Amino acid sequence: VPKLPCRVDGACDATIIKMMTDLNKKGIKVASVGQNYLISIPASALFADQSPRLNWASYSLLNEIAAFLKQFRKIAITVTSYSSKYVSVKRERALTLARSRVVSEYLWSQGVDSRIIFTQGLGSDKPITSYTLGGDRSPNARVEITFRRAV
Amino acid sequence: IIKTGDIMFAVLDTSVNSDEPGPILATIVTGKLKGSKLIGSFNLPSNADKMVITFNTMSIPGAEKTISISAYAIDPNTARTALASRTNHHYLMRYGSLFASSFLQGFGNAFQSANTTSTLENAVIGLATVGKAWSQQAQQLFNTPTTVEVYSGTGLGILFTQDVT
Amino acid sequence: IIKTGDIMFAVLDTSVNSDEPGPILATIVTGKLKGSKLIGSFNLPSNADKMVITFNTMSIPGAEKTISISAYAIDPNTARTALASRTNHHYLMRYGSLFASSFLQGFGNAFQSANTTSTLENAVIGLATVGKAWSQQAQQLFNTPTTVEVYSGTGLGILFTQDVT
Amino acid sequence: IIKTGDIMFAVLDTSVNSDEPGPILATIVTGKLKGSKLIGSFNLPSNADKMVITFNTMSIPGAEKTISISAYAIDPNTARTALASRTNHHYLMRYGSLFASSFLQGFGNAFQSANTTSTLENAVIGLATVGKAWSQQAQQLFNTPTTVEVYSGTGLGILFTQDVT
Amino acid sequence: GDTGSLAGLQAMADSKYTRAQKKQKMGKIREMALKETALSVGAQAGLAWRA
Amino acid sequence: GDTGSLAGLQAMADSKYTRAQKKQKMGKIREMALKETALSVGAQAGLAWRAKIIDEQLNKQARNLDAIYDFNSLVLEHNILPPVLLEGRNTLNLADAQSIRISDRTYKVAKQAHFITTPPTWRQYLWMDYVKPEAPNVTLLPKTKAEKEIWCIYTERGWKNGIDQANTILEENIARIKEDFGGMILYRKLLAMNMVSPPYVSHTDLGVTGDGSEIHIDDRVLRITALPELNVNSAEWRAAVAK
Amino acid sequence: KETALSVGAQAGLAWRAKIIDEQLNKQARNLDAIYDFNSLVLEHNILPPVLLEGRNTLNLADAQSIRISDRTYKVAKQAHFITTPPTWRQYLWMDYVKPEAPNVTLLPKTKAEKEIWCIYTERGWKNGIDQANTILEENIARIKEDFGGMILYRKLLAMNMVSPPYVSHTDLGVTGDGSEIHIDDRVLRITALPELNVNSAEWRAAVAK
Amino acid sequence: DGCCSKMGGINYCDSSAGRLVCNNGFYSTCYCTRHAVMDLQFLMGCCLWHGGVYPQLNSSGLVVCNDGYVSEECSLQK
Repeated sequence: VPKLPCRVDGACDATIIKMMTDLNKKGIKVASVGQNYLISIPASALFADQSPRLNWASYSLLNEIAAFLKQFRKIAITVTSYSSKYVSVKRERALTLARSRVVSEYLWSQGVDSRIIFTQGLGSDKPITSYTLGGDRSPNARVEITFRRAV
Repeated sequence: IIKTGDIMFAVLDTSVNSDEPGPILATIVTGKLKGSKLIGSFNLPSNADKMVITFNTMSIPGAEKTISISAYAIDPNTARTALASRTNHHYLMRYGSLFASSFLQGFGNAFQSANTTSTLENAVIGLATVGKAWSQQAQQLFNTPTTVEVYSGTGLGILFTQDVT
Repeated sequence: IIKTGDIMFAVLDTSVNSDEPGPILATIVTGKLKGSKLIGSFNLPSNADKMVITFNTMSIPGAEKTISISAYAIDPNTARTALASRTNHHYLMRYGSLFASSFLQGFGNAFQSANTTSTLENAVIGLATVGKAWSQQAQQLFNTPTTVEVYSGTGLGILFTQDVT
Repeated sequence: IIKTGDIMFAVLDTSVNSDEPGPILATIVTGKLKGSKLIGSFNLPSNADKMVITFNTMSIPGAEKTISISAYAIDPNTARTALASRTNHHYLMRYGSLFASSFLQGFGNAFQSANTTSTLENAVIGLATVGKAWSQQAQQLFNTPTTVEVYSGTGLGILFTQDVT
Repeated sequence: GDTGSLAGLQAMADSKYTRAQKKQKMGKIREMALKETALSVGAQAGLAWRA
Repeated sequence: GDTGSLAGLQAMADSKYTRAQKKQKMGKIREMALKETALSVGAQAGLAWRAKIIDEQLNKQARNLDAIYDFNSLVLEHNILPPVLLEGRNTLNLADAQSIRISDRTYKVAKQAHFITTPPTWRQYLWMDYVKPEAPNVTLLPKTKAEKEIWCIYTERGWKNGIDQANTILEENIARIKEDFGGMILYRKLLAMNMVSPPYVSHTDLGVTGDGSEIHIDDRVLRITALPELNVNSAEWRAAVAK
Repeated sequence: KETALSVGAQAGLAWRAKIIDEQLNKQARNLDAIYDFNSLVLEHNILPPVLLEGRNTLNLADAQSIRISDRTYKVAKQAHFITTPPTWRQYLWMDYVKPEAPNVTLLPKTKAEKEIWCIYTERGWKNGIDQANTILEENIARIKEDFGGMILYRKLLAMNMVSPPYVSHTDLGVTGDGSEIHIDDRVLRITALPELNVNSAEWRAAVAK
Repeated sequence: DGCCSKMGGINYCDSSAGRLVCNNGFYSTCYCTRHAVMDLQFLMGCCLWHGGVYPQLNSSGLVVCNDGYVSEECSLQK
């Protein structure tokens, strides 16, 4: 015991499950199927009205995301951005690209213990709900972060 | 080949007192040597605080052989060389004999002396006159030691002294 | 290669009293030598303030070798030669026996003397006459040493005397 | 190369009473010779005003060589030869035993003598008769000297006697 | 005892097993030859009767 | 202590800690031997118990064992045990300075093909040996609760070590049988590939024979001569394809 | 007395060694990102040799003995084969042990003894720290020297003043008997040990902008 | 203490993964054996990155690694 670590450093399964429950009841979607994990966040609670900029209060949420991401031993990370149809295709794709870039940059700045990070956006080309009444409040406008836990 | 200073077990069947030398035999019942037997004799220490056995003549079956390994015995469940016997054999005997002889002497002399200041005289007679010879004989015999005697059904453990081929 | 007079540690298992010489065996527990056994005997000092063991026959198993390193035991955590035993075993017995024999002598003679200045005379009889033989036998036996006994579950520290290879 | 009769310091780790000579060891901690040990014995003086240690067999590592430069010990930081220990071990015991035995003799004899001019008679009995044997045994054992004993946790100073290399 | 070895050793840490074997070694060394003697006599008698 | 070792030595300057050391000096001298006994007994007991358990578990799966290592389904037409082949890929050796030797593939014959009487079985290989030991002999016994506890924990350590040792032995055996089976199947594949020469067996026959007291009706002798071996000639080697 | 000095020195040395080791481990990526060796490693997995340069050489031997030159170049170690490129741990990561055996030989009883014990502890601690720093400096100097030699060899070969090693490979088909075979034998040998040319006619210079 | 705390509870260990499995089908953070993927960045011992401590006994404080280099740091020096 005083010669080898009994567990991954700073890892607590009780903490993991508790924060998972807290995030899910907060409203950010979290799914763990098999050895692959996916997390979804609505656009409005993170960005401005179709604007590549960050609301200040969202930094606490980003900190919580980083705290959750610290625990797992991860190799590759993927972040994708999606939005609604506003002006064109190019404009929306550029907006998603910028959002992915900024979120990836901040995550890498934070202590993410991964080796590879991929970032991309796809505008409004992959709708997930027929109900598109609202604008940025629509669920389809979102950001996804996915990976597979290894060993 | 027997390791220098190892321990085996055997069984003692022939009982005898620690009074006269005699052949005492045990039979090895464990280890490599099976069916082998061992003849030896005993000794007497200065006091009755223990009793140990010297075993020298080992006879092993199979071939016509007779080895002369010398070893001693240690009491199982004791881890001591003492032998299961009794040591209070002849204490009270000589104690009472000597004390009674002295008491006779005293009674005779004192009740003869206290006459100035028939059966009483006869008691004086017996006690006084039979005190002396009995007392000196008791003093002569007082040096008899207390003996010990081995039992006829007690096992034994044996540590070895010199090796064999 | 053993240093000139170095310190090792062993464990002793078989016990005996300081009364009768015999083979005693122990085993080294640590250091370079492992599994080594050691046979020897004891010695008796004039003063019972210490007790040590003569250990000479060192046999290390594996290879058929028997070096002649003679060593002793030093009491653990005392760095001294005092042994785990008692020293007041046979003072009170002889003191009381001698004093009581003397008291009997005195009682008989004094209560005979005080007659000028039946059962009382009988008390005179018994004490006066049985005090004397008891007193002389007590003087005879007064020199019995207060023996000590080693214990059967104590380890030991060993200081070596000669070098080996 | 060492001067003829120079100074050195050593650390003493083991103790013993001045009762039984035996092997003893110390460690030189400073000077050119580092990690070296020194084994020897002690002496018994007629007077208890000092106590010294004989240290000759020097075991120095580096090479398995054993020089035998003989040396003694002095009181650390005192530049004196006496031993830091106790010397009043067995004065009072023998004094009291002797005086008590004498008092018993005197009490019995004098209280018997003054009878002309039963419990008191019994006291006379006991004192007069048990005083003598106690007195003679106490005179026999009165010649016991008071011992000295070093301690196992004090450093020592060593003066050289012969040169070595 | 020796089956659930961990529990058996935890128990044998105490000296109750020592005091138990103290008396049992007496019989274990005492009764040995009786077995062989009984075996021999039974073998002889049974062989003769069966024959 | 040695963490703020300056402060540790400053605290140790006071002699009450030396007084505390005066009593615990005993354990370093006397108690340091009980651990070996505890380790030994724990190792023995754990090894034996694990061996029994693994033997029972292995027996639980009898059918699959032969079902997979059916050697009898690999014997040749004259009751011949096929030989064993070993293959290495991307061989490289650095002999010394200015000396490199490389090759792509290499092959070695490990066990030459010989005759057989009955096909081998896994029980020869993977049957762990079990004998129950029932002789717990202890010389020194703990007398204080502390040394009792350390005896218990060291016993647990020995238990763990015995379990690990048994697992290691099983791993070695299973590796060995894997090696043998892989060699045989590789030999079959290579012989199909036409890189080795199939073994050759001849025979001789004698009719009725013997004296007027001992007779045999027919006496036939079978001897193999061409031990299988690689064919260094390469042009005739045949490759394969899939879909 | 001197025991306090010894124990303070040992403890301080060990403590400083642990501190410096953890500090070194704190920065990993920068370290090897700096001291890459594969980039220098040539095409045949051969470690380039080591070159040392000195300038303005003047030597006096005795009364009337003066020798003077501009530059001198020395070949330190010849190029040799290598499977995996080296690293920096073996050059900088110093060993470490935990001294856990302070023996109670000389223990302070007098208050002045305790005071001098404290001061000797302090000075031994400082001395051990200094020794550890010297050890680190030595390691850094050695590794820097080796790397600089590598760089100098690269620059000289670029300037075309040394002969790049010439390597011969002999290729053979299948080998061995019908029991042991190697499909495609190949032997790699290096013969032309790199060395500096002695004729300046071939020397070509460069000029920045 | 509790590897599967706030979960279903400890079931057993997958040795091949070298990891424990809770009742809920999630790998716990704990470990089973040395034959598992740890992360090692610091370690003890001396004569590292060398031939290791030479088994021979040097009476002096010097200790030499089997490659021939001498490490005063592992050695003791006056």
